[PDB]
Amino acid sequence: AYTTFSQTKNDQLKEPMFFGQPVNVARYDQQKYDIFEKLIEKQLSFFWRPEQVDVSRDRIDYQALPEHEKHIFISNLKYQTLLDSIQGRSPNVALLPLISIPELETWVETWAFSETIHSRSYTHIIRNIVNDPSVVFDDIVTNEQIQKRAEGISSYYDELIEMTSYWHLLGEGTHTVNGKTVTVSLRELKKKLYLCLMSVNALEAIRFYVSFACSFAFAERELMEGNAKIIRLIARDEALHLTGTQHMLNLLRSGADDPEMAEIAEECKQECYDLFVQAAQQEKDWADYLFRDGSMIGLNKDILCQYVEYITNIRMQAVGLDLPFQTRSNPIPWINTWLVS
Amino acid sequence: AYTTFSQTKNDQLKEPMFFGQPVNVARYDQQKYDIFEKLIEKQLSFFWRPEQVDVSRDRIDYQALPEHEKHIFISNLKYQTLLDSIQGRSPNVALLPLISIPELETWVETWAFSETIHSRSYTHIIRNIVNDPSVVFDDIVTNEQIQKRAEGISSYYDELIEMTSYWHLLGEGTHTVNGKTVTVSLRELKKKLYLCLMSVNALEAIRFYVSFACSFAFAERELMEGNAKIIRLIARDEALHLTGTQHMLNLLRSGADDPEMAEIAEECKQECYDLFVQAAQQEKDWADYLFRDGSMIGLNKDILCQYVEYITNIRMQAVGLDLPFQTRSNPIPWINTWLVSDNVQVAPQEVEVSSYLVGQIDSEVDTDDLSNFQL
Amino acid sequence: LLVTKRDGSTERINLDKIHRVLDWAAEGLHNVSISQVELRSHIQFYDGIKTSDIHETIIKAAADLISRDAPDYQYLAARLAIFHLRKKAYGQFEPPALYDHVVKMVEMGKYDNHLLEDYTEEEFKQMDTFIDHDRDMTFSYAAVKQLEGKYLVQNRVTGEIYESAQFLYILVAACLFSNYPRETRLQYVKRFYDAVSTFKISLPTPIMSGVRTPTRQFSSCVLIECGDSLDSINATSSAIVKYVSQRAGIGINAGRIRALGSPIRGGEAFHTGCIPFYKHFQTAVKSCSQGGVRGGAATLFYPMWHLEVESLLVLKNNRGVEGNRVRHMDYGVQINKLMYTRLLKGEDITLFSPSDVPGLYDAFFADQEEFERLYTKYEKDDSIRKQRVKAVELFSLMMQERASTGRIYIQNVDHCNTHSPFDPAIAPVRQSNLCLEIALPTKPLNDVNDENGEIALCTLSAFNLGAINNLDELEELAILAVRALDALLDYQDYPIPAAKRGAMGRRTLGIGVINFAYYLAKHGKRYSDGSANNLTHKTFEAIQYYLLKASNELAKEQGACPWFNETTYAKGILPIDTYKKDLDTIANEPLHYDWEALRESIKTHGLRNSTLSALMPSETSSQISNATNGIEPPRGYVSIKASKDGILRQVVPDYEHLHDAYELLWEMPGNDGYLQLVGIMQKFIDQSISANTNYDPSRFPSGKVPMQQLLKDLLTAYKFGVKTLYYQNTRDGAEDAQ
Amino acid sequence: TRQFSSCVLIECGDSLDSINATSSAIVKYVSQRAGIGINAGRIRALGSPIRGGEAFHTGCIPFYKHFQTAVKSCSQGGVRGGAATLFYPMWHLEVESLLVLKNNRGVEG
Ligand SMILES: Cc1cn([C@H]2C[C@H](O)[C@@H](COP(=O)(O)OP(=O)(O)OP(=O)(O)O)O2)c(=O)[nH]c1=O
Ligand SMILES: Cc1cn([C@H]2C[C@H](O)[C@@H](COP(=O)(O)OP(=O)(O)OP(=O)(O)O)O2)c(=O)[nH]c1=O
Ligand SMILES: Nc1nc2c(ncn2[C@@H]2O[C@H](COP(=O)(O)OP(=O)(O)O)[C@@H](O)[C@H]2O)c(=O)[nH]1
Ligand SMILES: [Mg+2]
Ligand SMILES: [Mg+2]
Repeated sequence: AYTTFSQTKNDQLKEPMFFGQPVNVARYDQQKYDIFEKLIEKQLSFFWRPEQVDVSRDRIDYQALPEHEKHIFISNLKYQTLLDSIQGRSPNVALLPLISIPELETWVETWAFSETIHSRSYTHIIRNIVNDPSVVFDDIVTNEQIQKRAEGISSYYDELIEMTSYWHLLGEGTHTVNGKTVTVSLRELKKKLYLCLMSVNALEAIRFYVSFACSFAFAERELMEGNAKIIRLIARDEALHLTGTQHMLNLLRSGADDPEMAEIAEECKQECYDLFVQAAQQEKDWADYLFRDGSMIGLNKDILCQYVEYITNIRMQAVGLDLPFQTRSNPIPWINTWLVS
Repeated sequence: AYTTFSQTKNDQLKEPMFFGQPVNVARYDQQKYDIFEKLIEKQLSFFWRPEQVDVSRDRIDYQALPEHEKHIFISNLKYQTLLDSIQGRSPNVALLPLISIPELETWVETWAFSETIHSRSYTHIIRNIVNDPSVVFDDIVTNEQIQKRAEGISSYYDELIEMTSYWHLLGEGTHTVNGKTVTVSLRELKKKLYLCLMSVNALEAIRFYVSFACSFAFAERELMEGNAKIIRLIARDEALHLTGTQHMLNLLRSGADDPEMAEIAEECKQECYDLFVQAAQQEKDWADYLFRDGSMIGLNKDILCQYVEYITNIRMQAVGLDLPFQTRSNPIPWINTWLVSDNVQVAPQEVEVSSYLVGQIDSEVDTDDLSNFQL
Repeated sequence: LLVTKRDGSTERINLDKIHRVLDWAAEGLHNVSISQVELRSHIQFYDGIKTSDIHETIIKAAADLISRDAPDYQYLAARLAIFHLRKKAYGQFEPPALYDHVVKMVEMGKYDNHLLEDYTEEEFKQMDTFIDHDRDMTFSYAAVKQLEGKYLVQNRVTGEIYESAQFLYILVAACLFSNYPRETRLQYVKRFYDAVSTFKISLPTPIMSGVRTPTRQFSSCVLIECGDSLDSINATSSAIVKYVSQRAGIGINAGRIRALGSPIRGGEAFHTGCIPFYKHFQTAVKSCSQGGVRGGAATLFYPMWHLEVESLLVLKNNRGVEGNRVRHMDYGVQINKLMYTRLLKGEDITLFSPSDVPGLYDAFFADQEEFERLYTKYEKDDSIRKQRVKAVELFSLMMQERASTGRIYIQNVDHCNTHSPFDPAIAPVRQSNLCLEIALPTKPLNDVNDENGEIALCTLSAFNLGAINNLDELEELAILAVRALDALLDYQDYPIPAAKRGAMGRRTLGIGVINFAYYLAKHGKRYSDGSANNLTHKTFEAIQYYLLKASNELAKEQGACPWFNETTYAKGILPIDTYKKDLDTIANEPLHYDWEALRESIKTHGLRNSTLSALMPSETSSQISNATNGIEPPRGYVSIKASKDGILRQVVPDYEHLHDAYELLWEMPGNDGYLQLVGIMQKFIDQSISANTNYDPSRFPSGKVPMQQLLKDLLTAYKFGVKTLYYQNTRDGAEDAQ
Repeated sequence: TRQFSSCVLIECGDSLDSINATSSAIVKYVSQRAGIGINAGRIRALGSPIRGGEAFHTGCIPFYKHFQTAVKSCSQGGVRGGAATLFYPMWHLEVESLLVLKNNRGVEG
């Protein structure tokens, strides 16, 4: 089942990363994972707030912008706002009952806090440049494109939450409740966990990076410098989160923690690869609809599509999967010199 | 059921505190309640890492103070470390599914992160004054009194997450599982939620303030000064958590969401009185467990018992309940020096000042109004 | 409950003698309850408890009862603690004969033997006739606690108390006036002891705890500069060590080292930033001092046009890996009018490596037109390695860190140069001490103990504006104070030849004032409305003129200072001659005293001490006087002072008669009236002044603090002639009554 | 270049003068891309009075970290980072504390 204070005393350096005895004490001296200790260290180092950046010239430039530029900018902001709302709420409920090491537990907690700060940053950017953030957020919730993306994201998340509640409530085997047949199993639970983690990896590595590329290509023209600074800080925090998740996936799949998990990853490689490719195609279609009134100020669709290709192929080859594209040179070099210095 | 993003649009200004719809995108402009957003801002501006108060003199002071005082200090720190692990882990998984407003859910997440920093701080000021953090942290989990307090607190969280999993999987009403009938009643779920909230209020109200009383009574007598300053920062954040939970459950009980919730408030109010009595008894027993080898200067069984009685009186009166003891005065009147941080003129270049406010400035320069300024 | 002597010999309980002690302590007071003290103290009495704990717990239980309605418990607890001090020291209450005590202490090796070598038994007897032991009752609780925990001659690794405050004062006076003709030195000692034990003059911790003993380093504040070379950095580290070992707070001008990326040794290596060297100085200052009478503190300065300033402005921060943070050394940013105008015009400020631009660094301090010309020329040159940062960005970052960590001090150089007693061309001012309080000229070293370098040592003292009743006692106290401080200047022991050279060649001093809040609130005024400009002008004219006149008398009597030809008091220029003209519109009091006659007198003869006045924070030394810590207003009618010697309650003086006339720090609508008061003070005072700022978000809409208000207060403090800005005390509504 | 630098063996007496000289020597050699070995075992231990009870002594750890921050300064543009080894005797009063100065089980302070 699940509890918040286990009564035993287990060798916390021996328990697997997932699906073990739930933690009872938060301990910092005996670190089983230097990765998930340096991650919380660097994240506590990177703390910030919105109420440090200037946005007045941002507001004036937005007033003095073209209508299609207002459209693309505010729509990209809507996209990332939805993304980080999902990311601010999900990890706690979705993973904290499943974790068996205090290092990873505190890492996930600071991850959730960082996404909370991101969401507050986005609402602060909004309510300083326009007058109706109410309608901005309502068009967020109602807009069918970002809705389509939310479908897949929150579907992975709540599938995982459902299966974990089943496994923490009933046990294992084949069971009957209210006259149905439900067959919980640790193997399928681990499969769903791996798929959800691949989803979080693809999200933190692709969607936000397309959004940051758009905002920075905007700021290159010497407009929206406050947004430039804020999105730089957020790209820093998100690169940190991405490294954390990639190391999590490698420590799971490499067979160092669970050979069961190794075999399950070797089984679900196909689902992971196809999820990555479908996410990338969703990004490029979102870009196609973005460039409805033509193109932005000094760019086209080809450059941004090749950028999405580059980022998704690099993140895929890094996390340990095949390459789904024919790679070429960096199309938008300056972007990689604007996010992490 | 639960989902991390519900597509059904709703005016988040009309949804109840708990049990409403799974929350949509989080926004901080049209806010229903102001107290929780104010607390979010305050705890975003109260940020403090534990490595800012050089305690190098306090290692010496500790390894010089006697054995029973060593015991007192390290026991209080072990107990607080365990309970802040528990209470930095529980709020998330317990109260997060039952939230209908974004300000409240992000206040919950910020509270969990604050408790994470608190546990890191306790571990840090244990890892400094001794050379056997291994044995200290293992006695944490193994020890009997620590274990019994932690169980007394965590039982309610366990029951509440159990019932919430029931209510999110099966549904409302009576249902049969594995050849056995269960009665998932949303009314009993609300009652268990209010009970959990009141237990957490008791915990962050009386217990931790007894512990702070001990660790500050140390530093009244020229010892463990940097540790006292760190626990001063922690007592600040803990008072803020206390006021948060207080306002939350008081708003739930007053009748701002449902008269059935008010009736549940009456019944569970009797129950919570009988719960606070047990909490105070546990703290008294912990006091006479600590102070057996002999008293220190200005702190013993009688004084700490008086403090437990008085703090329970005050927390009850402030949480809208009865008074079980006599409304006597404060036995340790020198704790206001450590809690009230308004008239404390600390002398820097010796001891760090805990009065900064991280990043709480506007930073919108009116460069033209500045240009109208001849030097 | 059996009592236990200090060696194990138990004895039956005896609480009635302790009750008699309490009835003596609480005799002649009001609104107290020895019954309540007994009830609060008779709980922590286990069997066989000692007396060294009975007394401690009864003092604590009778001291935690100070509040805004029974303010005589401070005197109660002070009398109890001084009884305990007499007991622990001399066994009984009756103090011993001064001669017997001093000879026993020189036998122990506690005092200095030159006392017995100079004075005789008859002189010690007639000095014993001077001492007023029953003056001890006049102490406050914080006074006695600070005195015992930090001042009295004591053993550290054991914790034994030897002497009393009366012996402390009489022996400070004796060792101060032992090098004088025997005809009048006894009268000087009697007068100085009366004036220092009546709390008419305060003297800091270094001299107050050092002039009895074989340890001889009485210079409160030390100033060191650091050249651009490893040998100079080693000399700086060695100086820091040798001085913080002897109760001295350091000010390091490290803003001369080249910046990151600058080539080394003719272009074979490459520099690696100044963070390692800052860490090295921090470990030097923090290492060999923690055991002493106090901790080691060192401020570190740099000019804001430094290349790495974008990475050095933060070092005092709270969010960063140790590898790029140094958060136990206060910082100081040096800024001036060219930077200010680059801010106001909203233009870019450039940053150069302060060792790759010739003459620009010393132009920055010496002559502002030279600074302007060189700045523009080097900006135009297109072969240097330079960076470019927007000015609003940089100033907002600086004020952001200043507010976030409280301790990024601000120094306006051009005021320290163009309004000083030193000339800018032959002896400029490039830094200040730890508390941004003084300003003296220095020079970089090459070895630890050479002669081509200078290290500015400055001793301090202050007046008590809460004891004087007119403006002539100030002149008498001035002559006594200058006598004493010059005596110490020649009597010290300098562990470094460079500092000996500097201090003996300039004879610099500092004499400020405390209890200013009680003074200004006994004269029925306030800090906010702006009704004290006239009073400040008057009082500080009196102070500066009396100091200069006493120093001129001393110079006439015993020659001038051996470097007067490098001051700005030889050419005949005075503070009233060179103050900042913008102080005209905010003050209309005329000059009282015969300043032109004093000017011609010092022109003909010269001054003894090249720098007379300087205003000090006076955190610790102002507690024995039960005073207010300088030019700052209190924070509550019962203020809590927090030092490593116990947290202490302190009732603001004459609270029962002035409980409606003060203006606590958290009631002023802002800091503009206080900045104007500080501007006037700075006009009338030779060297820098340590001025704070206050900011309470609860007096602003949306709980914020506007960076516009921060920058406006900074630019006002610059416009009205204030050299430096010390603190950024930030409120936070952490309320929990209980 | 008349500079062929390698190991350097240095001894550190028990005095502020000798410690200043030791730190100066180690920084002056590390600037030459060398590696240091110090006999810092003479520095008296915590609790022993200074100047006959006049002051309290803090221990060996401040001076050890002082030599560390001196040795770690500016050997990054060369061939060898700041490398040093200290020595001390087992019967030193603070050997139970100086034996645990390399593990991560403790705070930087
Ligand atoms: C004086 C002093 C010494 N020390 C330590 C550092 C040195 O390792 C050690 C020796 O210093 P020494 O230079 O030998 O001082 P000392 O000779 O005056 O001391 P003593 O009279 O006892 O012989 O003392 C401090 O840490 N701080 C101080 O202020
Ligand atoms: C030798 C050396 C110096 N430095 C830095 C530290 C000093 O603050 C600064 C000055 O070194 P210097 O001792 O002045 O070197 P130098 O005089 O031989 O070189 P130059 O003639 O060009 O002035 O260089 C390093 O960072 N690494 C090194 O290896
Ligand atoms: N090392 C060190 N120096 C100090 C400390 N307090 C003050 N100083 C120095 O002493 C000077 C005057 O300080 P002041 O507040 O007057 O100290 P006080 O007179 O003893 O109360 C300042 O310029 C500081 O440089 C301290 O705690 N440690
Ligand atoms: Mg050089
Ligand atoms: Mg010696």
